[PDB]
Amino acid sequence: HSHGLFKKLGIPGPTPLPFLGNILSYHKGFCMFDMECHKKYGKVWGFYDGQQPVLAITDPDMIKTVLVKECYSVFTNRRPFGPVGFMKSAISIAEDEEWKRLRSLLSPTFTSGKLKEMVPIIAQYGDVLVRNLRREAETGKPVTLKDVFGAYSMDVITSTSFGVNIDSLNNPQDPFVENTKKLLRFDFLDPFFLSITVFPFLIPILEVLNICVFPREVTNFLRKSVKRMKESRLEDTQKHRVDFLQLMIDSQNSKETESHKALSDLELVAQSIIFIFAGYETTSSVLSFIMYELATHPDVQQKLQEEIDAVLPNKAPPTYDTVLQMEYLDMVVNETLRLFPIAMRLERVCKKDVEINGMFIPKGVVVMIPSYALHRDPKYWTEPEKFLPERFSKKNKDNIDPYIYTPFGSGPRNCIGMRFALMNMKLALIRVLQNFSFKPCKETQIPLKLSLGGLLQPEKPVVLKVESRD
Ligand code: HEM
Ligand SMILES: CC(C)(C)C(=O)Nc1cc(C(F)(F)F)ccc1-n1ccnc1
Repeated sequence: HSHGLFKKLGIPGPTPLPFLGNILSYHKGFCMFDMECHKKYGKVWGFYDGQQPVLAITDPDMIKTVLVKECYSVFTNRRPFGPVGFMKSAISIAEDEEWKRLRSLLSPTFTSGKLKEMVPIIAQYGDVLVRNLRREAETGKPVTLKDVFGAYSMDVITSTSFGVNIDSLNNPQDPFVENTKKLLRFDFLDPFFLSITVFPFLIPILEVLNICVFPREVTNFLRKSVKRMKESRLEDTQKHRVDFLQLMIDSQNSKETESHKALSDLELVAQSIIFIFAGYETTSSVLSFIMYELATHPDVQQKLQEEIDAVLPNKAPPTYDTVLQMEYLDMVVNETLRLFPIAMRLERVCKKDVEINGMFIPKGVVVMIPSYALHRDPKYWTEPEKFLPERFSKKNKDNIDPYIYTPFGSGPRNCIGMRFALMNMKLALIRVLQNFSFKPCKETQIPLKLSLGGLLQPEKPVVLKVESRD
C-alpha cells in the first residue's frame, strides 16, 4: 500500500515486505538496524514499521529544522505507539495545543532553583546507597549494578515525587515500592508491540476495552494514592514541601500560575506517573553503564576520584553548587551518554507537506533522528567505539554539534528532566566514588555486549566488585 512511497521519492532504504514492512530487520535491535542502514544508504534512508513510513535524517541543519525550527508548525507530536487510555495526557504522549499547555505548566517545576531545593532530598539517599553498598562490599560478593542503582533510583523518585521515604533495597514489599517497580521500560520489539505494529488498526479496539500498555493495577494504586495525598496535604498545609507533587498542586491555582492556566486533577496524576516511568529504569541504566566504564577504565575512575576529593575534601557531602564545579564528572557522564543514548532514536510526526533543506517530506511521515547511529558515526567521533572522556573536555566540547550529540533530544520537546537526571546521577556517583572503587571480576563481561531487544541495556546484567576506600 504505502510501501512505494520512498521509491517514488528517490529515497534509498531496505526493500519492504508486504504487511510486515521492514520489521524483520529488527532481529538485531533498533541500534544495529540504524547502524547498518546508515552505512549502506548514506545520509537519508527510508523504512517501514508495518505500513507506517519512516524517514531517517542525518544532516545537522535538517535535524535542527525538524526539532527546533518547524516544531510548533510541522513536527509537533511523536508517533502513536499503542493504547494509552488516560495516559494520553502524559506530556511525553500529549499532542498539539494540549502538549504546549502542559509544557507551559510543567516547565517551572524543572527550573534550577526548584532542583536546588530538591538536592538535599536526593543526597539523603546517596548516603543510603552508600550504606547498602558498604554492607554488600563487606560480604566480598560481587554486586549486581541494576539492583543497587534501581533501588537508589526508586528511593529518589518516591521522595522527590511524593515525599515518601523508603529504603527500597531493604523494604522491597512496601505497597508503594511493589507497584512503582512495575513501571518498566517499553520493549517495542516484544511480541505485543510488534503485533500492534503489524495490526495498527487494532489499537482503537484495545482502547474501548480499557486495555492499557501501562498496568491498570499500578495506575489505579497511584491515582488513589495521589488523591489521598492531595486531601491529606490540605490539612498539614503549614509544612513547606518541595517534591514534584506539590509544585503541581500549587500550579493547579491559575491565579498563581505564570501561564494563567491550571492543571487538571487527571493531568496531574498523568504527569506524576510518567515522571516515575521516565526516571526509574533510565537513571539506573545510565548509572550502570557509567560504572561499567569506570571499572573497565581504572585510569578514568581514579582521576574522577581525585577530582571529587579535590572539590569535596574529607568526604564532604555533595551540594548543588559543588557538583556543577566538577568538570571531569560532567565529561564522564556525557561520554557515556554518547556510547549509550538509551532513547536510541528521536521521532516526530510530519503534520503537513513540507520541503526542508531541499527535500520534500510527505504528510504523515514519521521523521526519525538516529541518535545511537550518529553518536557512533566515525565521521564525527574518532575511534567511536572507545570510551574517551576527553571528547567533552572544554577544548574539544565546542567541536561537538548539538544535533549530532542528542542524548536528551533537542528543541521545545527535549527532555524536561535533563537537569534533574544529570544532578541525580552525579550526586550518586560522587557519594559512591567517595567511599568505593569498582573492579571487574571473572563474572564481568569485559567486552560488553548489548541486548538485541528494544531496550538499550547490557545483554547480561553488569556485575562488578565493590571495595571500600580506606
Ligand atoms: C538520564 C536519564 C534520561 C535520559 C537519557 C533522557 C532522554 C530523553 C530524550 C532523548 C527525550 C526525547 C526528547 C526529544 O524528543 O527531543 C526525553 C523526553 C522526556 N523526558 Fe527524559 N531522559 C532522562 C530522564 C528523564 C527523567 C528522570 C524525567 C522525569 C521528569 C524525564 C522526563 C522527560 C519528559 C517529560 C520528556 C518529554 C517532554 C516533552 O514531551 O516535551 N526524563 N528524555
Ligand atoms: C527507554 C526509553 C529511554 C526509550 C524511554 O523509556 N522513553 C520514554 C517513553 C515514554 C512513553 F513511551 F511511554 F511514551 C515516556 C517517557 C520516556 N522517557 C524516559 C526518559 N525520558 C523520557
